[PDB]
Amino acid sequence: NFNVYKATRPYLAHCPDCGEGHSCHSPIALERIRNEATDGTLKIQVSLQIGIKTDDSHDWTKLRYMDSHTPADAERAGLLVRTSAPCTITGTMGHFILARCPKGETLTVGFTDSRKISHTCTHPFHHEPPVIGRERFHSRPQHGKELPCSTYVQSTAATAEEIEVHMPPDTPDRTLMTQQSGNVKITVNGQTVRYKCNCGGSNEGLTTTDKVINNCKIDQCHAAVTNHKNWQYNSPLVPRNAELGDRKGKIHIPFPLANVTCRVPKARNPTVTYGKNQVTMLLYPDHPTLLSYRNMGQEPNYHEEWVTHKKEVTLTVPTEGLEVTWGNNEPYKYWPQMSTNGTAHGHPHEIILYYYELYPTMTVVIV
Amino acid sequence: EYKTVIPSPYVKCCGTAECKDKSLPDYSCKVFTGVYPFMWGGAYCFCDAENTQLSEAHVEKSESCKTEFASAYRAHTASASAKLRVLYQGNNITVAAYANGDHAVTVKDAKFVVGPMSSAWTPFDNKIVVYKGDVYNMDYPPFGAGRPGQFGDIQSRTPESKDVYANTQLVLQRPAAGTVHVPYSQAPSGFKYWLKERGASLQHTAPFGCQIATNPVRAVNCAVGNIPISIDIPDAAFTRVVDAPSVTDMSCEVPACTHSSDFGGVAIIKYTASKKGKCAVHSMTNAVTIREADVEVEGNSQLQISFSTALASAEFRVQVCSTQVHCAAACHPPKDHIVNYP
Amino acid sequence: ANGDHAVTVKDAKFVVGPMSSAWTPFDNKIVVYKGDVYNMDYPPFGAGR
Amino acid sequence: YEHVTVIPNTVGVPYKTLVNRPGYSPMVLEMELQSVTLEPTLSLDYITC
Amino acid sequence: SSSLVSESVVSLAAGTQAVLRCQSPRMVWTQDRLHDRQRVVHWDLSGGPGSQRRRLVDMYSAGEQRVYEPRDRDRLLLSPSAFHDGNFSLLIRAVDRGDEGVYTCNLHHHYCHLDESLAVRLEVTEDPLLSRAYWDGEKEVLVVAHGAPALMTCINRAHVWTDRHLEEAQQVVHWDRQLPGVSHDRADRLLDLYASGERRAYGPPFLRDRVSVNTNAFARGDFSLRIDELERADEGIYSCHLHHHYCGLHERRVFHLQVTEPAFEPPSA
Amino acid sequence: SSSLVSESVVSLAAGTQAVLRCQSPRMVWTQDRLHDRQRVVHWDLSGGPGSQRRRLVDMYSAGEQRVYEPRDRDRLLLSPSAFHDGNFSLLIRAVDRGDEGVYTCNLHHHYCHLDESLAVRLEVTEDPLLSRAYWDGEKEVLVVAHGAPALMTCINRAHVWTDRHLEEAQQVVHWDRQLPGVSHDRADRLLDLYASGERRAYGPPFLRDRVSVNTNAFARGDFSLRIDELERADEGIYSCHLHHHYCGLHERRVFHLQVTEPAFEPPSA
Ligand SMILES: *[C@@H]1O[C@H](CO)[C@@H](O)[C@H](O)[C@H]1NC(C)=O
Ligand SMILES: *[C@@H]1O[C@H](CO)[C@@H](O)[C@H](O)[C@H]1NC(C)=O
Ligand SMILES: *[C@@H]1O[C@H](CO)[C@@H](O)[C@H](O)[C@H]1NC(C)=O
Ligand SMILES: *[C@@H]1O[C@H](CO)[C@@H](O)[C@H](O)[C@H]1NC(C)=O
Ligand SMILES: *[C@@H]1O[C@H](CO)[C@@H](O)[C@H](O)[C@H]1NC(C)=O
Repeated sequence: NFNVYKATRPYLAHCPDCGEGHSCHSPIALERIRNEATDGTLKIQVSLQIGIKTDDSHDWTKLRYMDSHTPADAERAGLLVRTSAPCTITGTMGHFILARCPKGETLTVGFTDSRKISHTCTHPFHHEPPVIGRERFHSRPQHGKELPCSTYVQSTAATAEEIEVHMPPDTPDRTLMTQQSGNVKITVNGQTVRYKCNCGGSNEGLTTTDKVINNCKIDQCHAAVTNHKNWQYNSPLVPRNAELGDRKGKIHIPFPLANVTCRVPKARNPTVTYGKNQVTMLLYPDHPTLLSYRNMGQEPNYHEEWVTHKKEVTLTVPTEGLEVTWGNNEPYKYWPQMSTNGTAHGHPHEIILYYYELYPTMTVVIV
Repeated sequence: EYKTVIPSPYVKCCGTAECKDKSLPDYSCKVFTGVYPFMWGGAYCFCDAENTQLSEAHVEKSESCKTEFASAYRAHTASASAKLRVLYQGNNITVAAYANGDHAVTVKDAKFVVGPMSSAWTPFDNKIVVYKGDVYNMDYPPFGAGRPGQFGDIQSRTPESKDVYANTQLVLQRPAAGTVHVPYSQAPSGFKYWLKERGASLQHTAPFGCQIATNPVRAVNCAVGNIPISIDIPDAAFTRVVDAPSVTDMSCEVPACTHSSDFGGVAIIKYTASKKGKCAVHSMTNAVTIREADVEVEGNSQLQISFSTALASAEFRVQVCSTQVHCAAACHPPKDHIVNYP
Repeated sequence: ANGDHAVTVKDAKFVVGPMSSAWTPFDNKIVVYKGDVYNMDYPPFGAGR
Repeated sequence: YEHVTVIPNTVGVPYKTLVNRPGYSPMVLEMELQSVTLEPTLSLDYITC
Repeated sequence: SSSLVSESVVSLAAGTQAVLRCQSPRMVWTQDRLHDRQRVVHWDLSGGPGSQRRRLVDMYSAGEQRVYEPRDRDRLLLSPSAFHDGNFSLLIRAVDRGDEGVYTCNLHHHYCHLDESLAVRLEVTEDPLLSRAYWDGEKEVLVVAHGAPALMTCINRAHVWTDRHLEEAQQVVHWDRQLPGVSHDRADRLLDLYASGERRAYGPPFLRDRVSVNTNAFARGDFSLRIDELERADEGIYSCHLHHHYCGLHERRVFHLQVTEPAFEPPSA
Repeated sequence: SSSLVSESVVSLAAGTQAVLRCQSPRMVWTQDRLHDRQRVVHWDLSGGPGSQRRRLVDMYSAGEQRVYEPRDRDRLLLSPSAFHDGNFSLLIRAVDRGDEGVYTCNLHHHYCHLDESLAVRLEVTEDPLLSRAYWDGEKEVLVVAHGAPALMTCINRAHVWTDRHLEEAQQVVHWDRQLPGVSHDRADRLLDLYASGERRAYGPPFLRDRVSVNTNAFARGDFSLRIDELERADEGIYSCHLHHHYCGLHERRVFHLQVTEPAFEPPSA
């Protein structure tokens, strides 16, 4: 049941910043980051195969990894993905890690193999989830608007995506030859070993047994265990099958995207007061939220800003009304009026203050 | 979003390999001579002196393009449509007609034709870009002329096409000493960058309070201009003047008047009706508006009407059942400066 | 031929238009049958003769 | 080098364009139209049958 | 596909609002992951019809089995990875007279609200060579010697029981309409309802205004179609299609809506 | 459910013109309906491997039987309405010694160019008690008394042979493209070729300008696509689909188009 990884090998790579001051050759080396979700989850291309045994079983508590031409087995609870904290791991399959993780400028992975060592390595990754709606926040709220967004689903056998798996080229190991005072002792360790020498007699060819090669040193020669019986995928950190283009293979990359609906927090409803012709408004923010306003006349006169602290601002309402929105909630309309005091039908002149209320700055000009 | 597929580098040991023109969008190849890569056991090939590295790279479409994408549309002219509620014969009827002037809809034998819009104003320009909910007026670069790192750096005609146009300024650099990897230069994404310096959408900046929704894209409640409406009312709805009650010697007293948005005018009209029946009360002066359509007259009783006006001293004539009544009112300014409804 | 389509062939960029004249043989209202189009002021929807 | 030219809207008429780049031999490009398509706005008002 | 639930003919008068009832406790889902992926396996003990079943041991998906009696600890055992291949078998380390009775292996899906059970009769004898497990026609019978272990096999290889992906995301309600004259397969889709909240209306805007579903549809499992201002263009054969593809529920209900008959009409089913 | 005809992979160089071969003599048809509903029945008589066969009787669909021997006229009879129920049995009024041999019943449809035949060996005895009908393993053998009538049954009730609408009107050839990495069924429609001659192309102008089939494609039964100025968007899995829904012909050819190997290409299969 979903076993297409039957002939791949969880290859070992070169990780370019393994911590502790310097890079290393490591099995854990991540290669490709996926961050195309809006909501803020991460999909990771790693150099391993997780949940599959050496006999290609559905043992979903172990993991395969290469070390020194050995596919060995460790266990699934040792993984730690981190940027600034332990990220919440969600989906583990093969070369594929799905996790959710807070704000951070890096990304590292690390875990304990079968020889109790936490191999860790990192990359720089400027991870920042984008804002949703109009709000910067912390946690998933009680109640909010339901906006469209995108996330990765945990299905496995999804087609319409491909990578090409193939034959590994070679692996040079200088842990084989020993100098017998001019000779070398090429071992084979039950494999197929290529040698190449600056040494007469046996200079070229392919050996299958242990050899003793006369009158020429270790560094005078070459030793490389030539695998043929399994598959690695084309990594940009691995040398090619060094003759031509890639041998054809087929691995679909699982956990595809989908639309989804996600909750965004509502605003806190602010407190308003009404002055002569214009409005005043104190806002109650708790996480940084933007606020915008326009009018509905000919021009928009559009203004906006983000706010973090509680502010009291004034806004001039014209005769064509005003519109202000704040948070995810409903846009507040407002409309002016024929004021609290003017000057009614009175024995003095007592119209002109009234004749400011309708039409300020004009029609006193015809007076 | 684009995806830069960089395959395994072709390491040509002690000889010089040459890459040929293999047609792919933004196809990049560079052969670096004198490279000395270090592997597990030292240099990967024994023949050390003349090694060269063939670096190959190409850009292709991401799978996310099927879900996450922005579309550039050309908007030219809009077909207007309106929903009208009519209190016809004491009942609320809803009609839905195209506000273009050539869509007659007959409901309960009453033919409705909303005319053409007096103003042809539209808040949308010729070029629109849509990302699911928000739409933007943006002068996107033409197809096949995109610039690197900006909106339109990667362009395809449809989400399922196979050929695509790309301008990402990908130039391959010489790899570092010993480490086997494929370095490549700067490659920012214009689509992923546009999502940050996007600015306010048209939903917030459009004048006249237009509310815009999508799926399909539409502008709702743009308060611009006026609209002509023609009603071909059938003849069964009408009643002759003689069949309607005759009312006479009507007088009006206004105990309270406030020129405001709310029900600020109250008028008590004393009348004498000849018989029982319905009547259409109507103000003949447009500066004052009555918010009641039908009144039941009985005889020597009184009716109460609510009116709204902007004039402080409203001297106006009201025609009820073809009979004229003069009403003289004086109205005071209200207490509140801001109402939330126009 | 709108002035909004750059086409690259053999590294040569071709951009064509926009058309100097905006004239069109079609009026606002047309009626199309199987293979024939007619310029006709057809009666509106719900007001047929 | 960007060359801007204007040709009349006549199909089946070959037009010659002279590209004169300083320091290079002049190049003549031959232009031939095949078709000019005008795709109008398709908004179905109604059908009759 | 789908399975026919119930037929009715609906005759209503013009100007009224039709409400085509389509409710099912099996299409309920909520806009929160209210432990839908949580399943429970449990073994129960009874002693005939005149005894009370007792929950012995249960186990949540992605969890460890919990036994209720301290005496039975380390004695009644399940495979800790039971949910990988669906082997819910129970091994009794050492049996006594108090274990005699009918054991039921019960699988339960808290989201699908399905229960499945099998029975085994346990009787404790003294001779180990008479100890056997056989099928009496409807249940397994275990004869076990005192102090011997008893492995009662309970294997269910259905995909819902093994640790596959098991969250569908695409529970869906379809409202379909069959107009007069249109052949099958070419019926127009009226409404799409996804469990996630998405709704899709089809047709010109004048038609979309008249077709609606209640806003808490998946919250109550009520997807009843309300069409206001019944017109003759509302007549036809409507079908509500409930599809829960992963759990294998595929049902449809058929409603014959005709608007040509006053208040004298008799109801069907 | 389409039967594969032949499968190949085609690799050609960029800048060249592709020719995607799709040929079939069984798809030949012309614009006219010139005797499309024409079937023929014919009975043949043979006498072992070392004698020459003679056509005895033939008959066109909706027509009357033609006899070649004047003595056998009004003696060898088929049902004149044989084509309505597929009862092509032959009644011979009176048998003689010269009639011994193997008779073959042949049905042929000229539009699908199908032929189907079965043999029955007739042997004429003198004693009626030796008369039997048996199946020897691959053909019926009829033993008939001299002068008796013989009903040789030939019944084929397949829809192509019975008298029913029997007019095709919609054979279609499809050209499909499955893009690299893109899975099947959501493949872009490239070309529709209708038996009437009409073709339907889909897509932007960059694709439509390069895809064509010769105008007498179905006339010659050669549907090879010639694509000028090969672009990378042409690479992929093409499928030519011949669909004759009525005659039960549903065939496709699949092409893996790769761009490599200018003159060094191995032509697959
Ligand atoms: C999600 O919905 C949007 C809305 O049209 C659509 O474009 C996208 O393809 C959908 N994705 C999936 C996986 O259904
Ligand atoms: C018509 O609708 C308006 C909306 O508020 C309401 O005030 C009025 O009572 C309605 N008339 C009838 C007859 O229902
Ligand atoms: C031809 O017939 C088909 C199906 O009957 C129809 O969809 C199409 O519109 C018709 N085309 C013309 C030009 O009549
Ligand atoms: C089921 O589990 C029991 C242990 O509880 C084990 O002995 C048995 O072999 C398992 N069945 C299969 C088919 O593996
Ligand atoms: C075929 O037709 C003959 C008469 O021509 C009739 O006797 C015979 O019964 C028919 N076959 C069947 C199966 O009915």
